[PDB]
Amino acid sequence: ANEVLLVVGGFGSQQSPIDVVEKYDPKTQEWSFLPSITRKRRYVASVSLHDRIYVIGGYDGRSRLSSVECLDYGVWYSVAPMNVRRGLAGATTLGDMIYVSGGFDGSRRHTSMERYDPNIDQWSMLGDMQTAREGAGLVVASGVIYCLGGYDGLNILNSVEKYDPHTGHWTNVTPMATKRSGAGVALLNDHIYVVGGFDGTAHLSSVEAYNIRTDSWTTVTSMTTPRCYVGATVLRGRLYAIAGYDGNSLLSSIECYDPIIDSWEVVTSMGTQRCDAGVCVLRE
Amino acid sequence: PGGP
Repeated sequence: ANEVLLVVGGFGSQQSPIDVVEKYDPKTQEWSFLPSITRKRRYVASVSLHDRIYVIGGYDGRSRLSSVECLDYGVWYSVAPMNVRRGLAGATTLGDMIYVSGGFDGSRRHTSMERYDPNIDQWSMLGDMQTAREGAGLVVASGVIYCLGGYDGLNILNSVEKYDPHTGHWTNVTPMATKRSGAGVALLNDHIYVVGGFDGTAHLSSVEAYNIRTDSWTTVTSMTTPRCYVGATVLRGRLYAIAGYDGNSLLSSIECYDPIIDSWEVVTSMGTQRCDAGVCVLRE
Repeated sequence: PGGP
């Protein structure tokens, strides 16, 4: 109810990382600027936690970053950095903490995951995944974290790993039908949706959804356009695919998937053009 | 890979 979409950083039309922060209101369909981040960051991830926006790692065009900055939803300020420089990492929240896994530090793709406690402003290293992954999102469903696809430095991946906080271990679940890197991922009505990405040859408009109860993937109606390094978030029971790269140009549009009609609609074409930005939801 |  009155949630909005937030999009930060990424790769802009001047072919460099940017600092632009925008919010989109699906109801009014209006965009607006927020205060710019301090360091320009592409390949960056964002989460929201208790009316706080976090912008995590990324890449300034020179080095991969472990630094993190925060905005109270306003002025941006620096908090404790991660232990690993990470571009194109997955990021999510679970029980008042941030989890970040995988990524690329300019030399190695990571298996590692670490966790942020806002109560003490510290990042703690957790268990490694089985496969090193850049370009893989994180998604939480019912207390458990899923890391989907990505790229290990040699192959685009269709494998999916599951982290159980009760065991502290990663295990495997049934893989996606398509190898995907740079896809957007979100939970919608207890299904994990994976939109777009890159399969090694083509930039994808295809979409798959994972039924967690039955451990099975099924094909979903494709998006209006291919989108790689695209963000995905759910608002009011609908799935949004934000900006990205269609294989030719940067995109400024957001399209919205509605299960009632089982189709994708463009809901705006007026954002800044960008890809590998970070996205999250704000409760106003 | 697949990016700009």
